[PDB]
Amino acid sequence: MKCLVTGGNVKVLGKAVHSLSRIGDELYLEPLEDGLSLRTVNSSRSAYACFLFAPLFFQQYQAATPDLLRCKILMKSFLSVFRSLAMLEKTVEKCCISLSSRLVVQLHCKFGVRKTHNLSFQDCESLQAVFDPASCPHMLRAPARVLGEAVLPFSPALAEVTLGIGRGRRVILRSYHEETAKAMVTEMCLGEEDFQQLQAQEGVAITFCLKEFRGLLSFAESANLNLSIHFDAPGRPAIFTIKDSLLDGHFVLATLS
Amino acid sequence: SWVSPDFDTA
Amino acid sequence: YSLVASLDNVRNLSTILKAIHFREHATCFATKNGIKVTVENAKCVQANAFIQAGIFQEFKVQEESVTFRINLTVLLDCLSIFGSSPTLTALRMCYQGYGYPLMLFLEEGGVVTVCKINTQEPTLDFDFCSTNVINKIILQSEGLREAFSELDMTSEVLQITMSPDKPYFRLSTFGNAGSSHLDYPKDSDLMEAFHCNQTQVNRYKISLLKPSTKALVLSCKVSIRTDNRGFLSLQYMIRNEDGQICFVEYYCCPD
Amino acid sequence: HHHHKFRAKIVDGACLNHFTRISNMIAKLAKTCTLRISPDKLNFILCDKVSMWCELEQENFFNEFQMEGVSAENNEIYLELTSENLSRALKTAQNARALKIKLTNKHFPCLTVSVELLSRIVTHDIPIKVIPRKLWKDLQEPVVPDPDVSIYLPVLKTMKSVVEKMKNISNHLVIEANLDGELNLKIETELVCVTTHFKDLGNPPLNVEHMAEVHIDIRKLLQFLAGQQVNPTKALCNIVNNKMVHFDLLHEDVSLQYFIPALS
Repeated sequence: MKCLVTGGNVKVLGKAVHSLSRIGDELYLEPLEDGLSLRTVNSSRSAYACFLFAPLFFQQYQAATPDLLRCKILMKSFLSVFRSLAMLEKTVEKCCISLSSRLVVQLHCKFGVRKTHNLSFQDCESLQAVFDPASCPHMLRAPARVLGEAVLPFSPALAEVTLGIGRGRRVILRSYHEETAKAMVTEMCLGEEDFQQLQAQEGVAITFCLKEFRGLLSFAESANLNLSIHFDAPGRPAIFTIKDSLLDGHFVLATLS
Repeated sequence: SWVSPDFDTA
Repeated sequence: YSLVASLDNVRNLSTILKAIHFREHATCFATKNGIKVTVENAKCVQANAFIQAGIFQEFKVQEESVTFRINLTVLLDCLSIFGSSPTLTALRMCYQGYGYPLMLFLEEGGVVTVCKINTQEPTLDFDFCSTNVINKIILQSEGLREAFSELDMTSEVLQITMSPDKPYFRLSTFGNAGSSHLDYPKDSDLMEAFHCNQTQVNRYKISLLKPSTKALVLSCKVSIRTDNRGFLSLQYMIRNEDGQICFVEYYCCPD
Repeated sequence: HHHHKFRAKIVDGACLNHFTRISNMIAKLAKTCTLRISPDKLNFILCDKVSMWCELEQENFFNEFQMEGVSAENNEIYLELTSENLSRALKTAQNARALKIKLTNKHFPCLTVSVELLSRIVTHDIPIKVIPRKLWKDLQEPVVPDPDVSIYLPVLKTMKSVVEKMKNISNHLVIEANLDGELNLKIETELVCVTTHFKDLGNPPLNVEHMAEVHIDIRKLLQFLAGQQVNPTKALCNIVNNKMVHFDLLHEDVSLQYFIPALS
């Protein structure tokens, strides 16, 4: 496998890794015919995240190794390469991901400087799993910056958040709390005005992990993309979707019963 | 002793 | 008074001393052409900050060598007693001899702080001379900071390769499940001077070289030299707020 | 429920972020705070055991304000809440269009903070503990013991900076002052002595200018100075020798009394 990333795409790739690193502790790499798949999973497998980079996202993309790579890397180690998004944008001009028993990541930097990372990896199973948004009856779409604003009032340490559809076609964001001392509840009320699409009946409310939701949202914010939320009933998973020209990102989060 | 700076070029 | 020194700005002293602050104690040398502060660690590392007499608005010594050890962290806390985000802060330093404390008179806006730091009685000398330097490289510091504040610290060693051939200049780390290389071609615009006569590959403990990053960030140019023994010399050309040039040295033994 | 009630509203952006900063400085000083509601005033009270008494003239903050105690002549409301909760809630309120505060009892007795954003409403339900009238006696404003020395304070920023870097050296600070306009901050250890001299501070009028001093916990002072992210319209330092230092701060019709007891 050989992947070549140049221009602004090297930073969005780095952003994708940052976003994934806030979900799982291991990165799953799978070069496919329709592009490079980067996936990770929850510690309890109640969260699933996937970025798919189209072949044309790369200046050069070869999926095959003259077998077919199905691989896992410690998230920390791979995040280590793209730690500083500032360094990526200012000094890094090209990024080459190649394959030997080590995964080689080369950063072609300014003034002829070259940084090489030899990452160890383990042959493992595919992390592919079907999660069709079209199966979900309820759906929201809004600019990521709108949702980023809506989440701002909550505590940074808040674990769960409740997304509800309230009277007057308004969208409610309420902090969730378990369990002898009572917790302050925060509620953000949005009008449909800021939403591009809203298909959900009244009283529908799902509760999911805010920390992981922030993970995907942060990627969609720094790219100024739209974020779609597909869901069903409480207890059923919620599907979070962002789309760009040459990359797809989708997160699957379990919801509370 | 003081420093002996080795920065001379050109 | 053995030593008398004064600055219109404390930062022309404190800033440079912060670049060698990795031990809480420091030996101070004061002679006729300036002050030299020295910190050492586990007998492999030595960092020297040189603030020449020309920096000070007034500087007087008479005994041609006055030496004392102080608490560098207490010293730095005192020197920055009026805030690390200043509106200048003047200084008058006063040490008059063995058994007697280092006096600090810091002033800002009419507010005066008076510090009395007690001193103890004091060293390594690595005979690092230019006559037996094998490889020497001078680099533009700015284009290099990003990288070495980013060098893998899970590794125990920093391996420096210097050679007349490819890869010319290389910093390598070896963390767990991670071989990491940093290569600089002699062609580079960061290379202000490339004088590597012999291929040499030395290893240094990363915990020992890490605090040099502080000096690198302050510097505008950096000199890297190795000798027959494999001993490392890092020299940082630092330009203070008054445009004057000061120097920080780092010596380190191999592994 | 209790049949006391309270509702107030801020729309003046200036007093609105002014209200926010007061909440954040309280969060630093203590974790638990007591709020006192009167028809004309609003009080934030700290009963360390380091007392703190903060008073707000209502009519200089709120364009709407209404309260009612349980009884007739005892028309007061005393609440206990967590400082962090009020601070976080008023973080969103700092740059809003309007701010509403109301006493509610949905799931439990709460101080609800409604914030109108650029419309978007943010509602924080702050859990509160209602203090019974028996205990109001322990929540009065402290008597002001006549100081041995009263002196105007220097700029709080230099004070904060100096004290804060003195914290690295020691935790014990001696603060002293004259009737001649001098104030010294002083730490002293086995290996280093540091003294910061402030002068020409002047003194409020009303025997020989010798130092009245007090040995305090430098952390207590630092918390108070850090909470003062600005310079006030009035900054009085009152020293009761070897007993207590008292800070009397006025800052755009916001009174702030802070009492640091002597250590040792």
